[PDB]
Amino acid sequence: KLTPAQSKNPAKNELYLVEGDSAGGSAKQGRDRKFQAILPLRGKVINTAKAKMADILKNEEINTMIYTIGAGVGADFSIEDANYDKIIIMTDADTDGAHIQTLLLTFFYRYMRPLVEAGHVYIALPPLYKAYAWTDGELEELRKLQRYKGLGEMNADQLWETTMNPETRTLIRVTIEDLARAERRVNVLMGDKVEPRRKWIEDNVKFT
Amino acid sequence: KLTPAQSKNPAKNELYLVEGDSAGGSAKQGRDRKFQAILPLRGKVINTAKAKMADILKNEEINTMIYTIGAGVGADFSIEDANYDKIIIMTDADTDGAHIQTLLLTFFYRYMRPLVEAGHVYIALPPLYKYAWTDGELEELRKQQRYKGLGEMNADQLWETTMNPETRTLIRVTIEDLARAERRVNVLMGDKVEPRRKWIEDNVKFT
Amino acid sequence: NIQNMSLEDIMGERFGRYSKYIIQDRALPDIRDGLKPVQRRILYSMNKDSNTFDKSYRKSAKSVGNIMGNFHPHGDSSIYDAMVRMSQNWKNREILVEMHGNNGSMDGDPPAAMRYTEARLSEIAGYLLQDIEKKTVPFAWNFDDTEKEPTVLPAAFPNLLVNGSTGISAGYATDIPPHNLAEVIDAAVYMIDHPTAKIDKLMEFLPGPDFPTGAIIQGRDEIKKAYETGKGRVVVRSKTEIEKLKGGKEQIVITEIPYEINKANLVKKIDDVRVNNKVAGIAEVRDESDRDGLRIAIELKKDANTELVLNYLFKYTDLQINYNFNMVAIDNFTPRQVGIVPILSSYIAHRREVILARSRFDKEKAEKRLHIVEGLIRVISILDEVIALIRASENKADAKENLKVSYDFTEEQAEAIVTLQLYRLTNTDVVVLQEEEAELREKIAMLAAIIGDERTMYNLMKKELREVKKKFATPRLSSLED
Amino acid sequence: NIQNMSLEDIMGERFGRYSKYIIQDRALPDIRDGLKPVQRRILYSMNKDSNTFDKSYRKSAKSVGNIMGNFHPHGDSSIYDAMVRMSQNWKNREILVEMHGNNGSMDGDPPAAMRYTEARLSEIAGYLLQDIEKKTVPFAWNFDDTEKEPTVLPAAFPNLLVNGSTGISAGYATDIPPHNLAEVIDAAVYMIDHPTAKIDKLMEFLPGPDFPTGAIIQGRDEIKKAYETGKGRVVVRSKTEIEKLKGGKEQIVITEIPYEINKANLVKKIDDVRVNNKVAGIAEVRDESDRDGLRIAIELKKDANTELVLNYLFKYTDLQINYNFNMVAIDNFTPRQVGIVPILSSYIAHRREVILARSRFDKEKAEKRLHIVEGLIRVISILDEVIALIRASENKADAKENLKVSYDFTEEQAEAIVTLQLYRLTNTDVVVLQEEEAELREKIAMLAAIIGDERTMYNLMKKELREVKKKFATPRLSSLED
DNA sequence: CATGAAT
DNA sequence: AGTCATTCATG
DNA sequence: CGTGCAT
DNA sequence: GACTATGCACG
Ligand SMILES: N[C@@H]1[C@H]2CN(c3nc4c(cc3F)c(=O)c(C(=O)O)cn4-c3ccc(F)cc3F)C[C@@H]12
Ligand SMILES: N[C@@H]1[C@H]2CN(c3nc4c(cc3F)c(=O)c(C(=O)O)cn4-c3ccc(F)cc3F)C[C@@H]12
Ligand SMILES: [Mg+2]
Ligand SMILES: [Mg+2]
Ligand SMILES: [Mg+2]
Ligand SMILES: [Mg+2]
Ligand SMILES: [Mg+2]
Ligand SMILES: [Mg+2]
Repeated sequence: KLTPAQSKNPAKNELYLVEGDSAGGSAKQGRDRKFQAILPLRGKVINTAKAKMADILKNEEINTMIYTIGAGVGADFSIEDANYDKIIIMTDADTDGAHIQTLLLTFFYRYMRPLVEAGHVYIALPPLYKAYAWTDGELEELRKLQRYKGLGEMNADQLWETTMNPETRTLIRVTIEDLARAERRVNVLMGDKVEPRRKWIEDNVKFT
Repeated sequence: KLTPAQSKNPAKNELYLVEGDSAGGSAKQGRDRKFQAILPLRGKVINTAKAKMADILKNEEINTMIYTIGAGVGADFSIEDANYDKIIIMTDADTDGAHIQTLLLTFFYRYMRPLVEAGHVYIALPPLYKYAWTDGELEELRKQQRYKGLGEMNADQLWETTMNPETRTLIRVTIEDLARAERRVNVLMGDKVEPRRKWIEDNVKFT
Repeated sequence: NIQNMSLEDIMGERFGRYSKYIIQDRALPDIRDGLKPVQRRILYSMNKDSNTFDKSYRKSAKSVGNIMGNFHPHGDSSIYDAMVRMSQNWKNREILVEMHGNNGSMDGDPPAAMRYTEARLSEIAGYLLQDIEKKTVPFAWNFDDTEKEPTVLPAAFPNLLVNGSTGISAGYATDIPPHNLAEVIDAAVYMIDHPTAKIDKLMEFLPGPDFPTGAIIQGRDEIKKAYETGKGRVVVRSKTEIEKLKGGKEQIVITEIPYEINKANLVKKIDDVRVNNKVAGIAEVRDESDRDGLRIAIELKKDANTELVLNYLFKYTDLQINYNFNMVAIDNFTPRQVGIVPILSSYIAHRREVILARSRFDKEKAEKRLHIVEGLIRVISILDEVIALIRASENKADAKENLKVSYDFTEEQAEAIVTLQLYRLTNTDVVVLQEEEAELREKIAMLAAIIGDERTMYNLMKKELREVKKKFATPRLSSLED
Repeated sequence: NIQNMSLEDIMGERFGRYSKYIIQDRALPDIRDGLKPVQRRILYSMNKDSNTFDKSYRKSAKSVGNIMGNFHPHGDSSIYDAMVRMSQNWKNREILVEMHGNNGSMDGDPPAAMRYTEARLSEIAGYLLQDIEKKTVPFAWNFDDTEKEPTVLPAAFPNLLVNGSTGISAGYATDIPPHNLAEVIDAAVYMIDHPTAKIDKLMEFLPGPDFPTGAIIQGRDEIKKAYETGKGRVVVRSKTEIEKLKGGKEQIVITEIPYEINKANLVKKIDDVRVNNKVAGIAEVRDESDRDGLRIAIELKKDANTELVLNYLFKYTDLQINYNFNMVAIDNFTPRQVGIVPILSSYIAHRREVILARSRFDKEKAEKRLHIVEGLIRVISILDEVIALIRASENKADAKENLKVSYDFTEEQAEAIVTLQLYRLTNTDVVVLQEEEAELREKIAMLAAIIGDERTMYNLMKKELREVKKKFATPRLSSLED
């Protein structure tokens, strides 16, 4: 599945986790091949906080990530034997992209904490509108209007200029701020038990 | 892939070779399970006159037929221990439908001659108009939906018109002249392109 | 260049987003028309495209592409799967899509691909859309901001109960079984008349679920509980008959099975009992269902305890299952676990909304027209002076201005007078127009009364529900037992 | 009951069917517009649906479903694949479809599924359809008998040669390479003036193929032969350059490769040469092409014979290949091996029919209008008497009779007068109508002349062809060597 | 284990 | 043109 | 082998 | 939403 970077280089090499084979194509074409690898996730990642470690080990998407990351998993995990400096999650700017980011984060938290605690995990911010804009704010100034439904809609030359180019792009760098206040959240949003999740939703989500 | 008939009976059981999974389903639904079995052909069938006998034995469509018909192949072929009394070819009544018949027919000819020679290989005639098969029968029902393929009909529709042994019609392939047929299959299906090109130029009127 | 968010915050703004959407706009039906958003778009697009029960079938792929491009920004395969589902009459008590071709079987073999099938709205589906062109229901912008789409349908019948729904989002799931159209309408009518009606009384009209697959439903109590609270666990059991065969051998024959149960898998699992000899007695298992009948024959050996066997299959196969009510729906943009009462009342409130809207709309047309007709009648009185005035006007605008100012026409009337074709000048019959004026005045009075009087309005809604019942009523398929 | 039939006879009938259809209506292009039937239907459909270069991208699945439901009764995937190809500028010299999103690549990696991509006609495809609304080309019923489709397009440029084709049916096959739009047009313009032109003279205008992929074409002689007989074998060789590197090492860089050659496979096959050490001196192969430039770097070892390596690569890989012209097309319903002259002439014949048809259609609109305008100019002088004459008539038909009988207007003029809106009586301007009359008389004279004089018409063809060249001309990409 | 809209 | 795996709640 | 409309 | 095999002519 993996399209690797030309030269192996832990200090600079980037690993793009892309939501979909089609978008993973736009990424191969759009990328700088020298230090940027592409790895398409085909379908929703397995919730690593709900399934049995048995079935989690037998997951193809999960296995190739441990393999392409090259640090092994669990407690048998050396961050010094990794293959990338930055691991970038790049999903559509839609609700299912949101979900997919959520499912990968809980994996990188429960099974590769060091990677997350070293500020090595990021999340691409694709644009929402096209001059390009992210959010209502930047549209008002551009007025002085195509709405992106997914990475699928961007030509490979736009993809680079807007979200893959280190010089032109924005990344959220994930950081564990409080290990305790963070364990609860993953466990409540992604855990086996429904009742607490349902409540959390009732209390936080504004249906209007 | 094969959908068996309920009971086994080399004397009554029929084998429908449907073009496509989807029509194989309409046919699974429409059939009479007690004696009609279904075997869907996925994709165009391998030209057994053009390709090497090795690539042939290795072809999944071919192998599964040799087995379900169940009498071996070619020179080790015993009509006696076959499973069906009627092998029925059922394709869309479109041009790719005709092609598939062609391909299959030259396989039964080449590798199971005894089966085609005993008049055990039929072709099912699905209707073209909605019921009437011949344009002629058409104008006659207007006195009293142009079907582009099998997938267009419902299961009750399939059975009534083409699968029900009472209400259907079947082109039964008999080999009339052994010599004049061997030549016809070859010009049309064999390696050499020139003769085929010539045959077309002679017989096909591009009006 | 780079921006820090906490794992805490990142997992919030994300799961919040997904959660909200899955609840409002994916898995759960709207309480009023009983549709999830994908089904609404399918019915609305097909209907926009004139693809109705009374016109030729249209290729599925064409319907699906139009839905995808105009309304529902998701996979073509999911849209199609949903379209197909609404056509399967062993999954929907009243099918909304009519599909020519292989749309599947109870054996759960795959529907022909969309390239192979054709479809159209069913006649009843029509009634779900009834009056949509009359500004009766709220519209939003589609994902493209290119076209408006309805947020709910007018629903001339109570689809939520009739067809049911199911039912898995985040924090919530839904299971609502289908019901008999006639029974549901009877309840709604009684409730229009008696808003404060209790469940016990409603149940003389709506005694319980009615599966398209028929069978036996057991547990009046749990039914009452579900209609009351929205949750409940009832038993659904296959319709069975015994058949004596030659030589002391008996044979169990199944003619109806439980909703949402796959026939091929059931039959296999029953045969697994025979192969494993989990229980002694089974001779052979035969699926004998044809294009016009469902028939599973379980032949037993001579001197075999046919009570024990049938009882074992009931417990260890899906010959009998539990069915769990978990009636959740979207009310006022939020998920609600609801019983029969909120459901019927939300429905009634909705029809009221529609009928009022429908009537304001028809009344507005009748008015604009009557207004023009009044002017035309007047104009005939002063034709020559009006032609002279137009003849003296510099242009269309000036002519209208002159009509307003000199003879007191309104803009709307002026515009109608000025865009008359010359030949109209030949007419001088006021009578025919006066007949139209009378017909319109009557129509407006009726319509005005519906809008001004709650009871006149609720009569209308009862009158219409009864027309629907008389037309689409079919008998119960599922038997009830306590 | 059944019906016996010989094997000889059955195989004959059946294969005759597939043969004919595959030849006329699947595998081979029409000699006039250069399209296979699927390509025509994609364009006709997209254009009917207003999906043009100047308007928003429409989601591919919507384009495909409409094509499949109205014109092409085949798999959606085939339709999509064809549509995709027309948009690839490495297979088409002048792309006919513009696609937004992953539409494939020179590495032959798969295009995004039709649910992800958007498309529309290119501006030039516009010119293939120009005048289709003007009754200029023969229409046939579609498989539905619901809609007419065009059997050929009006082709305002010689698409057969410009974009090429390929090409596999029954008994015949086709390979025609792309060509430079200007050159093709220069040739055709010459041939319009000199119908009996020989290949040698044509080749001063059209020296040979121009691949989208560029590169070097070797073989003036075989080109002549191909242009004469439809068959020929030319050589196609990659564009190269040597870069000096530090430490006395050199580097072969490839910047253009041969038509229909998968870049990814080429790079593996070359790297196989190195891995296998089939020729000494290759240090490393790298593909360095990115979104704005193709580039293959073959870094050589220190003391390496860069000629030995370059030559070997050309011979034993696809850095250099043979291209075989096998120009077959459908001409008068039948397949024909053809050179430049039959092609160009067939095109010219087609444009003639198209321009004559166009001109007849516009003339008739202009006469019908001229006739109306003549009556209106008359009506002005008798405005009052006409209004009175209408006021005095009992209805529409009567008003017309009176207009005919009393002022000798024709039916068609009476119809137009009588159906004027009142406000027109304020627009009482004869000079503006006389300008329109004059403009129409002139237009009608020009179109009469086109219709009545072959040379005047051929000049229109040349004039129009030059406008297309001025508008779409681009430089050669492929260089020629003999 | 399935269910049915989603990737 | 069928087929493979995952989410989410639920018993 | 590999091309492009087909199944 | 990618993958898998064929036909057909041709070097
Ligand atoms: N590790 C798992 C990959 C994907 N699997 C399936 N994918 C399906 C589907 C079914 C699958 F088994 C679909 O049914 C589907 C659709 O839209 O209907 C899309 N997809 C789908 C396929 C690829 C992808 F990237 C995203 C998708 F949503 C199998 C192995
Ligand atoms: N024995 C052969 C089966 C089918 N294979 C492929 N089938 C494809 C396709 C590709 C295949 F490998 C297609 O690409 C396709 C289409 O319409 O695009 C249809 N089909 C297709 C699939 C099933 C069928 F019955 C007919 C078809 F044309 C591989 C093995
Ligand atoms: Mg998306
Ligand atoms: Mg067909
Ligand atoms: Mg799917
Ligand atoms: Mg049970
Ligand atoms: Mg395909
Ligand atoms: Mg070579």
